[PDB]
Amino acid sequence: YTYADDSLTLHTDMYQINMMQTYWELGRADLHAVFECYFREMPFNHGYAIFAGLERLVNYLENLTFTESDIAYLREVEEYPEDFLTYLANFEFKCTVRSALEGDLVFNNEPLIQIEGPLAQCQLVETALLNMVNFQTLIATKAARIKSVIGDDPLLEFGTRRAQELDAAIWGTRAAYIGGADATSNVRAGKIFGIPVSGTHAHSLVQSYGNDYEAFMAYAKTHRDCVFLVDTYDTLKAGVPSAIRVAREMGDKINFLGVRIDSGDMAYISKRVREQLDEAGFTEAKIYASNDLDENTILNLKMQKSKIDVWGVGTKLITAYDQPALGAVFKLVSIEGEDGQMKDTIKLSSNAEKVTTPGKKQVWRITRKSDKKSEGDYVTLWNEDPRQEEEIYMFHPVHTFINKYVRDFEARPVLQDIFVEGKRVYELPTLDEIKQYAKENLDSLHEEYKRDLNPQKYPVDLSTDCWNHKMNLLEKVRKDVKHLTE
Amino acid sequence: YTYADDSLTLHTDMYQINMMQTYWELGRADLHAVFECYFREMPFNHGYAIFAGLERLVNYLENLTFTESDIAYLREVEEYPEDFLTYLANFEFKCTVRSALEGDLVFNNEPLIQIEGPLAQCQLVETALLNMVNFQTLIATKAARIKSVIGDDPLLEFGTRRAQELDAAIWGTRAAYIGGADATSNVRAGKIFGIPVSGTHAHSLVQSYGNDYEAFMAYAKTHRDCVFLVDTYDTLKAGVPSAIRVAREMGDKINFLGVRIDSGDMAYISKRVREQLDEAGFTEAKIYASNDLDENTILNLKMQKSKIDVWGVGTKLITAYDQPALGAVFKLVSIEGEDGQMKDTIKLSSNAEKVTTPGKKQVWRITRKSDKKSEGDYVTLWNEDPRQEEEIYMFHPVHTFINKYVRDFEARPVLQDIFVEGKRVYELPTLDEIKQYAKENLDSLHEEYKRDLNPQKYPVDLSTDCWNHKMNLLEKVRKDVKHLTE
Ligand SMILES: [Cl-]
Ligand SMILES: [Cl-]
Ligand SMILES: [Cl-]
Ligand SMILES: [Cl-]
Ligand SMILES: [Cl-]
Ligand SMILES: [Cl-]
Ligand SMILES: [Cl-]
Ligand SMILES: [Cl-]
Repeated sequence: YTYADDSLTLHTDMYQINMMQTYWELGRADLHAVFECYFREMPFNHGYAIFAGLERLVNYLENLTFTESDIAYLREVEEYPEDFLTYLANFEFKCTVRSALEGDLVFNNEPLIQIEGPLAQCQLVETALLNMVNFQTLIATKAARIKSVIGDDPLLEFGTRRAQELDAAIWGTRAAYIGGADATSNVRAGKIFGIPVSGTHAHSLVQSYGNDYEAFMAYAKTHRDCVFLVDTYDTLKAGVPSAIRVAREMGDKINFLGVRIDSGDMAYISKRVREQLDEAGFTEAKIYASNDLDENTILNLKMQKSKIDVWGVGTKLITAYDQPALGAVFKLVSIEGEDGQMKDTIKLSSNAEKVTTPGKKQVWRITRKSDKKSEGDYVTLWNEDPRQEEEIYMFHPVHTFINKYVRDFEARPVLQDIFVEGKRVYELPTLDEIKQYAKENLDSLHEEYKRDLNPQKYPVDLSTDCWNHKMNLLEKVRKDVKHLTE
Repeated sequence: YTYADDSLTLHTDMYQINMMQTYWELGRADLHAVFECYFREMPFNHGYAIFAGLERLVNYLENLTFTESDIAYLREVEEYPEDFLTYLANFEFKCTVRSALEGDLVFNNEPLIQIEGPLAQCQLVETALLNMVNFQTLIATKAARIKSVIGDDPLLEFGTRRAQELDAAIWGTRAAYIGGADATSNVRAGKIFGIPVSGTHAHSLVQSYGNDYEAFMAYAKTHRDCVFLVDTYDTLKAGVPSAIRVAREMGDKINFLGVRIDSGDMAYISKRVREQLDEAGFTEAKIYASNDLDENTILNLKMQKSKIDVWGVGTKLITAYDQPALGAVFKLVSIEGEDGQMKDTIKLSSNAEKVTTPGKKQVWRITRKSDKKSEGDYVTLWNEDPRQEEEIYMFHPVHTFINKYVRDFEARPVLQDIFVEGKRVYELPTLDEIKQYAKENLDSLHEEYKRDLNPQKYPVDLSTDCWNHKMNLLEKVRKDVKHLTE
């Protein structure tokens, strides 16, 4: 009944494999197709998102082969025909893949990943790519949003124990680091990704002794960097005075980094703890806070003048608790016709704004040459290049009466070649290079788009040709449905 | 900087390893300890939860060794001392593990997993166990909640593309099957767990032809079991009439299972589609619905008399969207003292109901002998056995004036031995045996606890001894904090 978990290649919806069989049997498996990945709404109503997922998807695509167990399952249980199974057994990835790079700013209603190649191959990878990219982009963006209210204070990601299974913890904490976290608690993530790892002790150490002083002394005898968790019994009356006593007794034999509070009304507690430390002469000791924190509670605490220096965030960051899915989709936007020419494809819905934008596209980030001012993104059909134009017309695709002519601009294409016909041409950067790239992209975005409260809407505009092309196909399908009925 | 991902053993918080070092260096690593896992609030305000995670945690514990890369990272990057590293290098799991079984009903404020053994070893496994069990139990419970409003209609889990990374998709869909899903879309989950797999085609097949009739015929030529997705262009005007045409032309050469609708106002659309099918003579063809469904929208659709037969649920099930974390914790409840006897441990907080219940405990499910009526769970210290008692006193631990004397009962211990001193004594059941066990446990629960709307609160009561013991330790700690201040 069950087979070895030795492969990601069947980490896919059954729809995909059934469609692949249909194409293969009818000799259409090698029709040239273009698919694009995008999301429709800004996550958390944030002003921007931070792209993550590329390293993951690169590893997946470079190892995309059907194993013996994969094929045996499809044969023995699902009863797929032998002939199709030999096609799968000889499968090797031959699609072109273009993508935003990790740490790039991305927005809704623009392509983030584009896959072009044989129809059957494009179909196979959709599910896995969405599974990876949806989550990783969501968490990087949540981390940016939290780091934005914190400013230069450290943000520590401590949510492994509450994450949605193992991959979510390790890849989520990596995304958080890209987004704006400064360290993780997760040692494996440190090992395999090179993220800085932090954390001293938990309540169990203190309970193992039955008192704060002896546990803190035990920790201080065996470690140089000391942060004491003070709320096992009583923060103000037991924990903090015990911490102070240990720090005085040990002197320069430890680094007394500070104390951690993990409960209570943090604004009032942090103020009194700050006073106890300062009165004892420990004016450089820091206060670390954890416990159900997110951007909302952190902003409030800081606006209440809490005396918190370091923020540990777990559950609400690692699960993106208030919106735990980004909603990215993959759609067919162009397909080879019987005449061997590309035909742009559309899918309708009740919503006339939720209709797919057809055609193979590029996304151009427009910046003013003078002062690098963010002008927005400009989405074109593949054949247009705004670098070759003196002037472009940017209009809101719904509210078309909102518009500007833009001159003296630079235009950067966001989708970059990663694989050309299955062959990798992009060298993977180090995680620190990704984090720096995110920082530089954010530093370059105008403040109005970057704030957590009521950010302005970053323009994502379709070119006149792309927009007219969309409306023309929409009208043609509408007319065809009419002819069919009557 | 970075090492091979060959091990789960460092999938842990750094706190754990730092505490382990402290214990080891001070010769307390082998102190006998007891930890218990529990959650504090019912997920989704549901009447019960369904336990999942045991197979996963068993696999993890049976392979818990420090690899060469694990140790090299701890040495070269974190700079742990060689002596401690040799302890880790020779580590083998020697803890006793007791647990609810997968498919067991579980509730808040009772131990679900108990680990007993050397203090340092218990500390290592906490983080990973919570990461696995939190998620898996949450999704099984969400699936039960959704299946409860569906009744005998099939529930199909289709959320892989929106899940929080890969493990979440495969282990989440397994949990959903245990909970109440009837099939998955995820082929790998089918391969490695034996879950039934389902799904026909997506919009891309239809767009590849540019019309419904030709795509449906293509699918019908190459497959026997046909469900046609009808909403690419126009459900009522194009899709459904095309489906009907294909079904008439193919006759008994296919199984026309029905049509899928993935958009629009499903209540009105399903009624008209039902009429079109029936008027054409296809009174047995089913209507499949997908698109942002959960228990709330499904109950509403069914109460509006929607003509939907099969339900596909993705995002909201696989991510537990309205509450994406269960909130399970691990706490030290007893520790060996200097005299070699066990000392029960407590941790306080601002909340006097959020104080940990000390001691090694068992959970007894109480049922009336006559009619199997659910009387609740009865949590005792380890030394009590209600099977040996004619009468037990069950009282609400806060509202103590709510109480009953229970006689003529059966009492079943929920925590079962899985590992004895690191050695497995529990044979793992098949997934179908787990699903059946959940079904039988649910069939045995009284309807008042099982309904989705305002379920009654299932009693979880502490025995008189366990409750008095808790209050006595609380008072002692309170008195000790007083003596310390003044
Ligand atoms: Cl640290
Ligand atoms: Cl810490
Ligand atoms: Cl005070
Ligand atoms: Cl999609
Ligand atoms: Cl099916
Ligand atoms: Cl289907
Ligand atoms: Cl009609
Ligand atoms: Cl915990």
